[PDB]
Amino acid sequence: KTVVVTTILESPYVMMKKNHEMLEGNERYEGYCVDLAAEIAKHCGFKYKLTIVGDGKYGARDADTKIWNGMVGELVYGKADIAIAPLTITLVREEVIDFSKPFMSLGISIMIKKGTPIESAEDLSKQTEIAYGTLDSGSTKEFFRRSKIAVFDKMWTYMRSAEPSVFVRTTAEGVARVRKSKGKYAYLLESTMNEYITQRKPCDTMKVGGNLDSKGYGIATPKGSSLGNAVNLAVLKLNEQGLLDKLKNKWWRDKGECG
Ligand SMILES: N[C@@H](CCC(=O)O)C(=O)O
Repeated sequence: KTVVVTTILESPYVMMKKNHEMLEGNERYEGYCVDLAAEIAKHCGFKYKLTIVGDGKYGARDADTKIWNGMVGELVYGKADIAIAPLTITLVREEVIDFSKPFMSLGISIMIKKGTPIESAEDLSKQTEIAYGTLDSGSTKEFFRRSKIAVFDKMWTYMRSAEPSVFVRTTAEGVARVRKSKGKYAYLLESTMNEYITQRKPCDTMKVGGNLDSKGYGIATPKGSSLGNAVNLAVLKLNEQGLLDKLKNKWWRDKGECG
């Protein structure tokens, strides 16, 4: 049986190939997670179909309906068999789906337009001229919502209250806002995405400050699925064999364009 893989368009994990409208099936896509999916499938002995998550989201539980959206929802409601994506391992997700051990480490970070007078989350929290926000329906937003650390709680209070919204639907939208705002908007995003984007033209953004936390992305399967065990062992093997580092350097180091 062909395994349905849910994933998300998020550079450099999964990207549409150039001129993709002429292409079909898995051949439409490239990136770190496209390469990782082929390795996991080989190691686990399955054929698979990559499917971009219908709503474009990572996955959160709606506070009002208690329904999961995003890739998490596609696993919970049976629409996909596995998620191979930069999906953060979190407590609320682990309650409803399973995760492999991490395939990549990360933490929350800050992107600014070059020259913006901000060095830290504390700097953001103590002023109002520069607006800032996060992605909807992901783990960064939930981090701020739940934090009891004074600086991050002050940031949450500001973000949830801002009108019009400072939250964006896609990472690309957040980055576009950093640029369009001439640096009057800063963006809170994971260090992995920040490190890729800041090294691609136009070379006008930068990462500032230390990471705010330390966590990992995992391969997710529906709770109790027969694939979970083999997928976890495959992640560990690929790490130990050096393959995850090679893919990281293919999609980050080797893609740099900013000198
Ligand atoms: N990796 C995050 C999405 C990106 C973010 O929230 O900054 C997640 O799994 O929700």
